[PDB]
This record gives sequence, C-alpha cells and structure tokens, in this order.
Amino acid sequence: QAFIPHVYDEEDNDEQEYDQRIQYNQFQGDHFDLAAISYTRATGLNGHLVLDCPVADELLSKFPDYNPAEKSGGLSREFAFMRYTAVTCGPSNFYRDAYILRPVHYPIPRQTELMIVITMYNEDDILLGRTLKGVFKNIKYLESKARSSTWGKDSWKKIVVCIVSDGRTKINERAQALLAGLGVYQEGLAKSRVDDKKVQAHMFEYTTRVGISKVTDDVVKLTTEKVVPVQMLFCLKETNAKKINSHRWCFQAIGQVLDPKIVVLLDCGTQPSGRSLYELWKEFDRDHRVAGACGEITTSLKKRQMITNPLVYGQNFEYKISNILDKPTESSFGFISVLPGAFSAYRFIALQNDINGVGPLEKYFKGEFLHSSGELDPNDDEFQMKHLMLKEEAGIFTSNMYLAEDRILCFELVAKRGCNWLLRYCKSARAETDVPEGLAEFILQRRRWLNGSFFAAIYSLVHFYKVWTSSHSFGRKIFLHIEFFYQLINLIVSWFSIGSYFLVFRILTTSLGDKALGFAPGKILSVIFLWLYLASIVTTFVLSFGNKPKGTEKFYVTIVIFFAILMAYMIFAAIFMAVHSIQDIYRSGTRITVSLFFQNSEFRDLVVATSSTYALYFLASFLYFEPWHMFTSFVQYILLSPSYVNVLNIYAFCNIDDISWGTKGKSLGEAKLREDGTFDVSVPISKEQINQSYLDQLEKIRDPAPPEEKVLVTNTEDYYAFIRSMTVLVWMFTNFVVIALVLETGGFNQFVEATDLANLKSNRAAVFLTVILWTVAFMALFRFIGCIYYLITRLGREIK
Amino acid sequence: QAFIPHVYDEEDNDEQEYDQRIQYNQFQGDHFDLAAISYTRATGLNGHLVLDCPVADELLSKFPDYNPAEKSGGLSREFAFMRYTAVTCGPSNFYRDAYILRPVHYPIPRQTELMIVITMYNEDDILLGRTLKGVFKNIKYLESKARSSTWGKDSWKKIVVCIVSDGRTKINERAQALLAGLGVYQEGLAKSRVDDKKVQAHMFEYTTRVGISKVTDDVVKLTTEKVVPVQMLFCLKETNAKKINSHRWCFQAIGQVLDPKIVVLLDCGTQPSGRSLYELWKEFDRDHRVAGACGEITTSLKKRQMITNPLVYGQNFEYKISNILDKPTESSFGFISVLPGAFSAYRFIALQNDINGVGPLEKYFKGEFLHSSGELDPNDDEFQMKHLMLKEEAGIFTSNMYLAEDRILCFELVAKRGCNWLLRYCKSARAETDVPEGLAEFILQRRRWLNGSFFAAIYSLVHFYKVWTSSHSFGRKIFLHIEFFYQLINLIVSWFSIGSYFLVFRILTTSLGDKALGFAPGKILSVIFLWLYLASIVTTFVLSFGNKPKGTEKFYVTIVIFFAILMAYMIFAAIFMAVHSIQDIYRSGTRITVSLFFQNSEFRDLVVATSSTYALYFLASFLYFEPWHMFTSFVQYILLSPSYVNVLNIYAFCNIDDISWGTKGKSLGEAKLREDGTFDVSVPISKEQINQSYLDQLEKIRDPAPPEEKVLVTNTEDYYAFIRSMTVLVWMFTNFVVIALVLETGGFNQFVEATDLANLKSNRAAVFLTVILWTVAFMALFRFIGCIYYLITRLGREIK
Repeated sequence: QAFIPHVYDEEDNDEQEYDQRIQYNQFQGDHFDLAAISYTRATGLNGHLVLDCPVADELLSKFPDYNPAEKSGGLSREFAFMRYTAVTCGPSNFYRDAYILRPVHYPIPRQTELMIVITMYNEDDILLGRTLKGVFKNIKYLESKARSSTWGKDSWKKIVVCIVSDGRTKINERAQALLAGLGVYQEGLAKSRVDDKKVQAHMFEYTTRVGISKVTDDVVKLTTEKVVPVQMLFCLKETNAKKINSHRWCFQAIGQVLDPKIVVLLDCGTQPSGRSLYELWKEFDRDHRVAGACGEITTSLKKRQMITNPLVYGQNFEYKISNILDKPTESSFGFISVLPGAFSAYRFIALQNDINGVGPLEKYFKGEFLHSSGELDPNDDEFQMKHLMLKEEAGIFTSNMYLAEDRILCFELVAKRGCNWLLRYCKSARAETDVPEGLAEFILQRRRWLNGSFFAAIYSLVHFYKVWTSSHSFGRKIFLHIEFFYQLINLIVSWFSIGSYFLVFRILTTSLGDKALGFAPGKILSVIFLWLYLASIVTTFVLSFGNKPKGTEKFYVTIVIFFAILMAYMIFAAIFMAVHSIQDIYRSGTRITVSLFFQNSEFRDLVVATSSTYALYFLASFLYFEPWHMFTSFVQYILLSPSYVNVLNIYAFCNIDDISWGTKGKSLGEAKLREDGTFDVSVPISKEQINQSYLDQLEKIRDPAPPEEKVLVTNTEDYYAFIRSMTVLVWMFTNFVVIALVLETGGFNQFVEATDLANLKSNRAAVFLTVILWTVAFMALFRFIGCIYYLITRLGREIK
Repeated sequence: QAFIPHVYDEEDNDEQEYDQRIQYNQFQGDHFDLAAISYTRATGLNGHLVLDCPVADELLSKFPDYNPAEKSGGLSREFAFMRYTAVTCGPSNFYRDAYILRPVHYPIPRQTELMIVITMYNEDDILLGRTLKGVFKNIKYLESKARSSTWGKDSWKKIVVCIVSDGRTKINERAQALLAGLGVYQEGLAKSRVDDKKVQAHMFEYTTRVGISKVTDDVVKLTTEKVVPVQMLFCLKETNAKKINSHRWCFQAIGQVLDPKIVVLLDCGTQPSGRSLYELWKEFDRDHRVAGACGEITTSLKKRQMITNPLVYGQNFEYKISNILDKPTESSFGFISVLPGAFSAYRFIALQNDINGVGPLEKYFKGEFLHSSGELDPNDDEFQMKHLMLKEEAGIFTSNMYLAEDRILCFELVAKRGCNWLLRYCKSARAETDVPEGLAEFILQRRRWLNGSFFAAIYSLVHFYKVWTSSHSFGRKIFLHIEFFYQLINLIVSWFSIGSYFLVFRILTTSLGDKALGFAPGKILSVIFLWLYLASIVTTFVLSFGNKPKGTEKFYVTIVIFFAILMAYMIFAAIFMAVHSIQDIYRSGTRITVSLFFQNSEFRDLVVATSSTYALYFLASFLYFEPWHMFTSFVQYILLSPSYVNVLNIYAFCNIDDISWGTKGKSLGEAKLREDGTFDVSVPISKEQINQSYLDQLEKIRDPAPPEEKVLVTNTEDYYAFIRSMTVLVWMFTNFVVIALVLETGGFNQFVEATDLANLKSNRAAVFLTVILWTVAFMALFRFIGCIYYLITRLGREIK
C-alpha cells in the first residue's frame, strides 16, 4: 500500500494549522504549449530533444481535480504532462544555447523567488524522502502565510526544487523509484545520444501534487491528500564529476535561465524544520547587505543510546558548541569562515562575476578544472574553455583552491572590490542530519573538513589586505581586522595541536614520577604510556600513508580507545597534582589567603583555567536554552578530544592530495578459416615489396639516435603528491622544534649539566603549561563575549 | 652502409683463431617440407596459423652460397624461408596442442644441447646487438673446437637462441629493425586474431647467417663475412605480463617441445665472453650433480671517470667483492642463495616437477598467478588453471612467493625430496653488463633485489628441515646446516642495519663531546649532525611512501651526499679517538707491552677489527689476481656505505607491495534527426505500459531493504598493502627497541639517576661497539676461509 490516508504525528500539530489557512480547492495550473508527438516523430523546441509525455493515469486519478469522464481528467497542462529534455552542451553553454525551462516558457513569465537545490549521490530513498518531506512542509507553510506581501496564495509558483543527481549509473534505484512515484521521472524517455552528440544531462520537469505523508525507518509512504503542488526539476547527470560540477550545473546553467533569488543549498539526509526556509528568506529580506546565511544544524539521536554510541554524542556536543559559540561570534563580526554545505543559502546577485571575468564563482569553479587529470577530450564542446584555463599561469593558491571548496566563496563575498556584503547566521532556522556512526566514515568525512579549514584560513590570512578596497565602513574594517587577528591566533594554536598535546601529556605523566608526591606506580606507568603513545603515532602515520580507513578500522578503534584511556589518566594526574599543591599550601602554614591560591602556579594553571573554560561553556549553553548537551554528551567529547587532534589531523595531512583519477588512460590482421583447411591470409608476396621493406628496416636501424628532449609537462598527480609531502614534512619539523625547545628532547641536553637540566626542564614545562592553558581560556572568553553580543543584538532586532 | 667488411679489433685476436679451424665452405642446411602458400590461402600445419615466407632477396644475395642463376640462389630450405607461427593457447597448453617448432620438424629429429634464452623489454638496439655478438662469438668458438666429443663440426645445430620479447607494442623499434635485418622478423606476417581467437604470441623462426661485426656506441654494423649459421626463435608476446610470464614461455612451453639441456638465461645488455658458455657447459658436464651455475659478472668502465661517476665505481667494488668472497664460499658449501638472472644456467631435468605436481617450477610460477588482480577473463583458455590456483588455500609464504623470484628455485633444487643436486659457481665464465648511472634507476633496481634477498633468506631459514629428507651425504647435510646458521647470522645482522648505523654514529659523535679530549666544536657538530640525520631519515620515509624516485631525485641526491659527509666525519672521529687512546697509553707510563694494546677497548675495537677486515678483503682480492678494485673504487664504496643501508633499505621496505594493476577495471537509446525538424524517438505511448511501469516503480519502492551481507573476497591489493605496513611497523619497533636498550633513549633514563646514567650509557655503548665490530670481522674471516677453500678445490679439480 504505497498510498495511505494522511496521518498527522504528535509533532505534526503545527502542520494541521497550515492546512486550515490553505483553501486546497483552487490549484489550477497555467496553460502552456506542448510539443507535438506523433503516435515516432517529435518537434523538439529550438532543435533540442524535448518530449512532453503523459503521466501514468493512476497518478492523475489520485489528484483531486481528476474527473473520470475527461480524457485527461480535466487537469491543467502542467499537471497532466511531464517534460523531458536532453542537454548535450554542459553547464558553460547551457544559457548560450536555446535551452528553455518550463517555468520561463509560460505565456506569462514566472519569476523565481526561492530555488531549493538538493544534492544527491547514491543516497537511500529514506534520506531523499526526509529531505523532500521537510521541503514540502516548508512550502506548505509559505503558502499558508496570509499577511505577507510576497508569500501566500499561489506562492508555490515562485519556488522550484532542483535535484541534481551525480552519475546516471550511480544513483540508487530506490530513490529513483521514489522520484518516479512522484511523477518526475520515467524510464523510457532517457536517450544516450542525440545527433551524434553525447547527452551530458537529462532534465525531468513536473509539477507534482504527491506529498510524502511519513518516512518510517524502512519504508516511505506518499499520499495525495492535502498536498500543495511543487515544481520539481530533476537533473540526472550522465557521468559523475563530484560536487563542484553539480554546483556548476546549479549556478552557472540553471540559475542563469531561472534568474532566482536566495538559492538554498541542501543535502540528502538533511531535514529542515517546518518554518526554517521562511526564517532564512526573512534574514535575507530584512537586511539587503546580507549575501549568505546558515542555520543551526542538529544531530538526530532517535534510536541511539548514550553509552552504545559515544562517537555520535561526541559529535552532538561538537555541533552544539559550534552553533552556540563559533557561529554567533563570526556572524557578529560579519564574516563567517564556513557556511555549511548541508544547509545554507546565498544571494544570487552577490555571486555574479565582474565584467572582467573575476568573481567568487570563477574562483570556486577553477578548482574543478585545475584539480583533475590533464586529459581533455577534443570532442567536448567545453574543450576551448578548459584548454584556456589550463594554459593560464596558476600559482600555489590557484592550483590548490580545491581544498577550500565552498569556504572560498565566503571570503570572496566579504572582501569584494567595491561591494558591501555580509554573512549572517540565524538560530531560528534548524535542520537535522545523521552523523556517521562508523569510525572509518567519520575519518573520511573529517579529512576534507580539516583540509578545507586549514587552506581557507591560510588563504584568508595571506590576502587580508583585499578588504581595504571594499566599500565598508571604517569601523567595520577595523573589526574585520580584529577578527582576522583572532583567526590567525586560532590557526597558530591549531597548527601546533599535536605537539602541544604530547608536551602536556609528557609533563603531567612525568610530574607523577617525582618522589615528593606519594604515587608508586607513576614512573612505570609514564614509561609504558610513552611507549604506547609513540607506537600509536607511528602506526597512525604508516596506515594513513599505506592503507584505507575502511580496511584497517580495528587499528584506529584500538588507537582511539588507548587515547581515551590516556586522557582519563592525564585528568587524574592533573587533579592529583592540584590536590597535592593545595595540601602543601596548608602544610606550609602561616595562614592562607586568596593571594597565595592565585600565586601557586600548579593550582592556578591546572585548576583555575580549566574551570573557567568549563564555566564559560556552561553559561553559554544555558543562555541559549540548550543545556542538555553539557551533561549527556560532554564526557564523550572530552574523552575523544585527543583522537580529534591526533588521528583525524594525521589522516587529513597525509591525504591532502585527492588523486581520484587513475594512471594514463590498430589490429594487425584477421585470419578466418574458410570451408577448406586453408587459412585466408594477407601477407606480402611480390619480391619488390619485400626488398623495399628490408631496405626500409636497414635505413631505420642505420641512423644515429637523436636526443629525446621531451620536456613534457607531465601529470599533475605528481605535483599534488609533492605538495602534500612538503606540507607534512614542514608540519613535523615545526612540531618537533617546539617539542625539543620545551622538554630539551634533542641534542639541547648536551649544552647543560647533570643537575641543571632537571630544573631548567621543569621551569620550561611550567611556562609552557601556563601559556597553553591561558591561551585556551582567553579564546573561550573571546567567543563567549561574541555570543553574548550576538544574543543581545538579535533580541534588539526582533524587538524592532 | 649497414653491411661493411669484417674488421677484427685489438681484443678480437682470439676470434681470428676460431676462423682458422672452421672450414666455412660447407654450411648446407637440412631439407624440410614447407607449407603451401597459394599466390591468399595457406595450409597451416595441424590447423595452426603457420607461414613459410621467403626472405628478402638482398639478404639471400649476401649469403655466400647464393648463385644468381638459381631462383632462390641454391640455398637450403631453412636458409631460404623464414617461418611464422601464431600461438593462441599460451604457455600452459602449448605442448598439449599440436604446435611444432622447426628444429623438431625435420625428417631427422634434432636434439638440442644448449638453449640460449635472452630476455628483452624495450631495450635499445645497442644492448641487443652486444648480447647477440657475444652469443655468436661463443657459438663460433664452440664450432671451432676440434678435439671435443660433443662439440665441433655441425655444432650450431645443437644450439637454439630464443629471444622472448615482452609486449608487442612495448618493443623498441630499433631492436625490431635489427631483428628484421638479421632476417628473423617481417612486419606483414603478424596477425592479431585467428579463428576468432586472440593470438597470445607470434613466433618467428629462422637460421640466420648474418653476424654483428661490431657494436659502436651509436650504431650497429652487421655483415655476412665469416658468420656461422645460428638458429633464432623470436617469440614476441602480444601483451606484457612481466618477466615471470616470459620465463613460463621459455620453460613450460618451448622447453618441453625442444627438451634441451642446460638452459642458459641471459639479459639484454649482458655481453658474455668468447668462451664463457663453453665454461658453463663444461661445469655442468664434469659433475652430474650440478643443477645450476652462475658466472662472474663485471661492470663496464669504458667511458666513465673515477671522480665523475662515484656510483658506478661503488657498484663495481660491490660486484667484485661479491664475486670474490660470497659466491665462492656459497659454491663451496654447495648452496648459492641467488643465481644472477642476468647471466646463469640451469639443468632442465632438475627443474621438472614431480608426478604429484609439486616442484621448483610450480613454486616459481605460482607467484605470477597469486600476485595479480583477481579479474580472470572467462574467454582465456587458461581460465581453468588460474581459477583452480586461486581457489587453493594459500598461506603467507605461498601468497608472497613473488618477492623471492628466481631465488626460490635455488633452494628448491638443493632441498629436494629424494634428489641430490648442487649449485656451483665458476669464475672462468665472465659477462659484462652496464650498471645504472642514475640514482633513481639504481634505487628502483635495488628495491626488488633487497626484497627478494630478505624473503628468500626468511623462507629458507624457516623451512631448513626440508633438507633432512634429501638424498645427500650426512657430512653434506652437516655443512649445509653450518651454512644455514651463517645465513641466519647474516639475516640478523642485516635486519638491524639501520639501528646499528645510528647507534655507531651517535656513540662516535658524542665521544668527541667529552672534555677529556681537546676538540672544541665536537658538541655543536654532534647536535647538528643528529638533527640532520633525523630529518634525512624522516624525509626518506615520507618520500618512499608518497612520491616516485624519478620525480624527487634531488632530495635523494642531497641525502646521499649528506650521508657521505657524515661517514667521513665518523671515520675522522674514530681515528681521533684511537690516537687519543694511544697517547693516553703512553702518558700513563710504566712502559708499554702488546698486552696493553690488546687490552685497550677503544684502540682494539676501533682500529684492530677494521684493519683486520680490510686486510682480509685485500688478501682475498690479491689471491684472485683482481687487485685494482681495492684502489680505484674502494673509497666510493666506503663513502656510499651508509646510503645503501638507509635509503635503499627504507625504499625497499616501504614498497614491498608492487601494485602494478589499477583499480577495478547498455546505451539507453539513439535519437537521429531526420530530414524534417522532427526527431526520431522511441518512447512509451500506450496507456497500459505506462501504468504497468508506474506500478512496477511503486512495488520497487514499497518493499523493505534487505541486508547486504556481501561477504565479498575483495581485492588483493589491500592484502599486500597490509602485509607491507605490518612488515615496516615490526622493523621500526625492533630497531627502536634495540636503540633504546643501548643509548637509554626512551623512558629507561627515568630508572637511573643524574650521575649513574652517564657511566651506564658509556658502558653499554662500548659493549655494543665491540660486539658489532667483531661480528663484522668474524663474518669477513668466515668468507675469506670459504674463498680460499674454493680456490684450492678448483685448482685441484683443474689438475685432475
């Protein structure tokens, strides 16, 4: 039973409200001209392959307007026929060619207000169903809105949902069946070639009146009761070219024809709220300077336990802390380092390139062409563009843009030549996504996140001067420079994370070895932990270079467990040391004052700084009315903290290069046995040709060998591997220099004596500990002030 | 002028002697039946594609027997026509099918006495010309021999030269032109397919009377004056399958049909001497127990300077020392670890497998099938064999046999179940080869040599008991066990090479830091050298995992130069320390005696052991009448010694897996524009089929998702990568454990005090130094005694 009566769940009460405002009786579509299809010969529009096929009669019968007597049920032309187009040119020339989309082909042109892009890659039908249910609920809410100048009756005409599937043979069959059930897709229409030209994309356009009632764990139920029509454009790509090509299809080609505003980017498995898209649109509408927006992203914890899934809860804590501290501060400063690709929105006009041809979209798209094998097919119609781009002189940043990905766009929007644009974060918009439960999938996901964050930070910091020419207020530029300084400090802290972790661990473990405090096993435990730590780091490097995470997952699991145990031991050691210092304070006598407590380096550094950081996090969580994550998921995040720095960072740096492409890329004759035993062959017979061939061979071998002097450009995979190797080597060198300076680990110990080394090492260790702990505490305080300011300003805006 | 009058060079005087014994007037070939070729239809023998084509008339005219009046010049059938055969089955079924080679097809069968196999892969015509000139000179010497029971008149009928070219499209064009000039190859004959069956190999058979007069640096000159006929079989493979497949063609297929004795293995670029092959044959003939033989291999130094090419001279020294010490001792014991593939010989009957199907050849060939992608084409006629082999349960050794390569054969010959076989080395046979001048090529060559040596040693040591069942004398088994013990010691020494090198360097450099001796910069230099050493090792590992040697060659060059400088500094430090110890001996007073000199640990260990090793090498070189290498090339080898251990070993272990194979491995429709604007398309029209398709989609999406439970075998590349990673990790762990034990580098220093650590570390360092130096000295003495015994026994045999 695919179709079932509409049922409202406990959390769906709000949905019912929307239904009361919507009439649901008047949903007649506009009339448009079809393409003649004899019986077959079809009159493709503008010389392109276009077919207006009829949808299955059962789907029409489901629709309320259907009448049995009528041949098509009396439905409008758009609701009756689904359109199929074959696109051969590709993103670059889609607008240049006479490719017309149905929304703009009506006798009365339709202007798009919100293009809801959805990206898909072999995703299960469950994720797509959840995403479509969220989008449909948002569209229904927008339609129900009454006292709105832009939204209300016939609002669905201003919204188009674009689903860009990457790879014709990689799409999941169940999601394809879902789309067919909605009526968008039909199997027979698709054609491989047209006029001896490869079809790059297949576009299916339909105004569907089928709504997903509910999405259980295993099945998806769709019904036609109380469903608002939705315009669906499903672009199935012939071959997979990653996500940058999909975004090129979305912006460079479809966007130009539709010319929409506030393009929304979503990902399969991301379920927006009931009013989230309205919140994003209102954020864009209130302030005209805003060019990009992001919303709060949450992790589903439906059928996942606290203890059975430590990783899920750790990720939940990370997401909550990010949304509570990082996003609000960056929004307050007006520059957000990253806008999540799973759920975000951009103003279309802001992304347009300049007349000279340089702009955010050009920077974003250059990465795809540069980061690929230099093997261009001469038959491609985009051959000229790609060849010209490759012929251009590319620097380090231009040739490594692929790491930043969407992140790059953000910077280019704020630091435009003469434009005034800002990036804003809204907490009213919420979207729920499923996090990777497995360790291998989590590592693979974090690889590109870490690489992009690092590269984007470096690129923004190097080119910080570009904001000088931007048309911003002087105070705005001053505060942007303050933010840049903070980001520089954050990058410096993050670059030395592994070395700092090792130094803190070594100092804390060795301090327990001191005979002053009464801990017997301390020395042996410290030695054992040192050996295990070194072994884990070395094995992590070897696996990151050699094997794939999916294969050797147990090694990573064991390493993570060991690091968690080590973190627990470090916490115990720090607490023991602080308690011993306090007891020594009391033992000294002469009374006690707050001054002595704040003067004791051990107690101060170890206890006060960490407690202050925790208190700041706690207060920030409370003020946002989201306090649960501080209890349920805090411990998991704390115990997984060292793993983030060690395993994920090592894997990310070892695999900076993403070499997806492989390596590189006339029959003499055919003898066929005849009826008789003789074989039909064609071999030289005449004496003349045999002699000529022999003379040719003699001449071929007589001549001397000329120098090769190839001077070939060679392949880019070597270049990217070299870049990655240099990066990892520099990282190792800097970290080891810092470690040697702090613990006198290398040959430095030779420049001191038997007794001086101990005291000097202790002093340096204490200085390093206080420096690092107070750096962390001050960064936390900075983010806390930022989020408080965000709350105050948002409340003031809401009052206004 | 391809053909020039025969000219004898200064070193060619011996050649003239041969010509005097050979009549050169009577070289009529035996008559054999040809295959009818109408005009074309050809009567292939036994249903196979065989063609007897005529050779170019000019080549016939060159031959002395040619007469202008005669239509073919009066030449014999073999000298007049060249034979071409297309082989579709492959090595396994070559004998089973009715594939007949010309030598065995004569009315009077010809029995082969010496099959001279030559292996080729995109080699320049110069190397092939040198090899063929050497082979032709050897055949001429064998023909000239008068007082020989087996050799003499008509000896060329017992010798067949087989050239197995790997890859039809990879063969160099100049070498192909050389072969065509010799008359073996013609371009038109080759056919891609026969009877809808792929042609695996193309075999060209001809009795050539063309001899290479001289091989200059740039050109090759061939003439017909004073040339003995030579039977040539040129097997050009359709696709490249590495060298194991070529050896399978040589042994499994061609050898069975020819059934020869004493198969000789040569490589392009290897030029044997004028009587070398006779020496190998006589070695096989004298003693019937001998199953394999190898000859002295030398490095050409024609146009290479002492100072301009340090690497070439270092390799020369290595080769000379090997041939003077290692080969003679192993021959004396009767078991040679490796028989060089560039120049060697095997007894054919000894290699044959047992009735049960287990034998040396089976072990050798299993590696090719196991070490490859598990993607078998069902159309291959060897599909059953490969599928059965893959279905068999393979252990670690069986699945990693590919590392040993030819080495494995050697062991299997000595430790046979009930056979008495021995491996012997003869210094009378000599062959000259060109060593790789470039560093990248040298590293690539040494990779597989080191991997094979390690794996073969491990395999032989683990399975040492297999020699118990062999039918050898009891004393022979005792001495074989002594040799196995020596090889175990050598393997243990070689496994800890990098750690031992680091320990010796650290000890020697730190000893100069002591204030007792008057060397000021010592401390700073030691610190700097430590940092540089660590950086070099880390970068070597990173490059070995990440990049290719050809790309980043400058890094390796810099590392090698630094290691050479460091070795020079270490030698200086050792000399300084020894001189200081002697001066302290004199300073102490109370006279001096030899006892004190032999009691001083510093002087003894540092000076006496190294001097003894050098003296043993010097004496061994002198006794073999090859003393020059001890002067010209000694210094280069000494300065390159650390590089061999560090760079080559690291690269070899990081690249144990040789993943040559890549990753992994119905058009919807075609719309063609007609004369009118309409497009011809085939899309569903009837309501019934549309409704049926919609219902099918509904049913497809309605059902629940079944568990995958693939449980696939997966690909072997992951397995090999895992093996390599485990190997490198174990290597690192063991070396670091040894280093930590010796220098108290890890946490061990915590278990000692401020003052005790220095003395304990000094004592441990002294013990380690004496142990390692005397181990090296005793190994040198063992090899010296072995080579002296070899000389004495060979002289006694010669007298007999």
